[PDB]
Amino acid sequence: ETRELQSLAAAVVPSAQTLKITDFSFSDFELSDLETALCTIRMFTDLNLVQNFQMKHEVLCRWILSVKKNYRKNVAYHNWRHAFNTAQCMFAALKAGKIQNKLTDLEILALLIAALSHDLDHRGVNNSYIQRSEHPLAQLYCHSIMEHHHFDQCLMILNSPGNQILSGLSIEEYKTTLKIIKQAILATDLALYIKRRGEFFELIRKNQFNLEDPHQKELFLAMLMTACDLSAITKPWPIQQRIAELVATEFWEQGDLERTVLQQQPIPMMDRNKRDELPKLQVGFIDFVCTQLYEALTHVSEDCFPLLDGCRKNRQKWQALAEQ
Ligand SMILES: CCCc1nn(C)c2c(=O)[nH]c(-c3cc(S(=O)(=O)N4CCN(C)CC4)ccc3OCC)nc12
Ligand SMILES: [Mg+2]
Ligand SMILES: [Zn+2]
Repeated sequence: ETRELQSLAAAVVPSAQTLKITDFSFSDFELSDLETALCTIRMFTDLNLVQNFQMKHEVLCRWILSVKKNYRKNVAYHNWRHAFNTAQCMFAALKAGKIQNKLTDLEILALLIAALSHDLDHRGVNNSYIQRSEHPLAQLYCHSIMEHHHFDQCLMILNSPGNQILSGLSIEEYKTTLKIIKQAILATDLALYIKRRGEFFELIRKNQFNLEDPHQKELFLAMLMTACDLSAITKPWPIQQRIAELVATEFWEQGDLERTVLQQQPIPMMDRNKRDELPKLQVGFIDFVCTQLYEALTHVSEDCFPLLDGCRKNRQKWQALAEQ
């Protein structure tokens, strides 16, 4: 622990190119926990966030390890690896996808922090499950229960001694940054994505999209977050297939809880008896949620196409299995 920290602060950080983190095709699967922390340091560095905000090396390392530790290893999918991947998709969206110079430094700082923080202390279970099972977290919060908890955890970490990576900021810049972080985290609630999609899609469709407008900037950021959150849907096939079983593992565990705690029939997505239905379900997922989103991000930035390409290729593959 104090040893993992001394390991990390002493290590050489390889370049962005050596670590492959500018590729939309990036895979974490064969990296050690230590190597993922190294990648993260690089991400903060090449977005000019260490330089622009006076982050001490030792402090960023301690924060990165604090985050990593507050994810739950026993949770099939919503653990550190997902948080890390989400951040890597953000980093590629900013660098390879060229979103970077459409945003301010404060926004980028917020997004990257948010990407790594957005699922902190997840329990492998829904908002619905949390609500209906009367879990304590649903007395503190009445909408986006999990997402509000994730932000609270994030805030709690940014403010614990030795971990204050935002300390270089003025009271004004700090308040601004937290506000963006909160909105970014809240935006990773699929319900709120569905709720605001249509406005974003009409803006694109009528060629009225414009980042100069404060309201549209906010919207775009929310969309970006969803794009990164769902990004495993865009990876090469060996990766996507592997990641899908993890997500399914996580759902099936929830279905168990729903059968015993709530006494209801879990929905196919969530029933292990219909393990057979996974392909068809993934196709449905892609069609209803993902493709339209990556189609739009590609209108915002030509260079984000590889995300939509990846998504369409995974659709073909799942559809092939859906007919056996
Ligand atoms: C909170 C988890 C979001 C998510 N991440 N990832 C990687 C996936 C995924 O691969 N599949 C699904 C998924 C979504 C639907 S859904 O789009 O049909 N579902 C319908 C109802 N809405 C409200 C939510 C999504 C159905 C099946 C799924 O996976 C089974 C392996 N969700 C996620
Ligand atoms: Mg989430
Ligand atoms: Zn997530």
